Amino acid sequence: LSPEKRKQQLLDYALDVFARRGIGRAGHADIAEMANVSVATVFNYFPTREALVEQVLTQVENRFSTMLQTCMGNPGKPLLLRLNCITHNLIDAVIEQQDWLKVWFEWSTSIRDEIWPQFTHDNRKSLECLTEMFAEGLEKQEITTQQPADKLAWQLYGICYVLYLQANLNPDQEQMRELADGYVTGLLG
Amino acid sequence: LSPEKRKQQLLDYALDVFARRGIGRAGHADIAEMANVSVATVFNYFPTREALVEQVLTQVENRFSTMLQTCMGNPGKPLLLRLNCITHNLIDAVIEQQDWLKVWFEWSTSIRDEIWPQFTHDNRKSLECLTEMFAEGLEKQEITTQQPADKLAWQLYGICYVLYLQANLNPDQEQMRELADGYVTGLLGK
Repeated sequence: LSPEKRKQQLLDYALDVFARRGIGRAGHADIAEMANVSVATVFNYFPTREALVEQVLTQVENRFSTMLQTCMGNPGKPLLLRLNCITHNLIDAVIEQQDWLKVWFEWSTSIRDEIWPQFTHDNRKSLECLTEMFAEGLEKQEITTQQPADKLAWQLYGICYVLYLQANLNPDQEQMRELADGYVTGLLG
Repeated sequence: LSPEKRKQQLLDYALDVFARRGIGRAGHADIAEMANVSVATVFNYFPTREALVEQVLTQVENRFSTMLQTCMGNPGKPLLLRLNCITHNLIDAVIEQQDWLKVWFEWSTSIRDEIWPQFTHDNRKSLECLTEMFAEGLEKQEITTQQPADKLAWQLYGICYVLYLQANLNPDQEQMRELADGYVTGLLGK
């Protein structure tokens, strides 16, 4: 197996067990058993337990930010369509039980762990991405300026959190999209 | 000392290590060392690791529901004061580095096992509490009926999550209360 082949297999499996058991709970030996490789092989690719954790979380952040940027579409895409894209993709990601989204949200509440500084720093770009989208909407009179764009971004973040919990409770696309459209309509008003 | 006090001491130690290392990241041997008791003593009160985890999370939920209940106050309390109470007590708990609140939010995103079924079941009473609060505010025209009371309750929960994150970033009560009042002011127009 080529080295790029192998590294992505190990990262996949590490993300998988993180989603099932929690961030950073599985050892290199556990990853080795899932990949049917020696423990030394995993250490060759990730010299420390912490190096594997940060590289999995970097991939999780990239999945999150790529989802948002894809929803931004081309310039001039209406704020409403961007917001519906974000909520509908979040809902569908819960329905498919995507590992990265489960790990992202667990990362967000790992306050006391060495990984939380990575969460708050690495995800500034997504906060700024959402802030720019609301600021654009402000400029185009698609939403009022009663709240600063950054506060609207945080508000949307909280909506994504409750949608995430509600969709895990009830992974029904139609019912969940009705809830999400209600939140977005209220946010836009 | 007495058995119910000894068991409470073990639960408190388990909550401490759960907050530091993560839910379920301490065995009975670790708790025994923390409490200066035999390992058999811990198994006498908690026959399994799952029993200890479940009972710590029950205590965590009790703290959350108690905080909401005391914010509800007397039957006539205005919605604004109830909402300000919840957000201000949440911010204060972050400033105090309260173990129960850290574990509560970690629990909320630990979609696994029977611990997450325990999260959704045990906190249903808090969702109902918040729903009744908004329904009462609707009946007294403290907030419009554009959205159902249950949807406002969920919205406030998202506000609490973002306030929790922002307060852990910046502890300043003054700045954090201004942020919280901004979210509550916004919610009350919606």
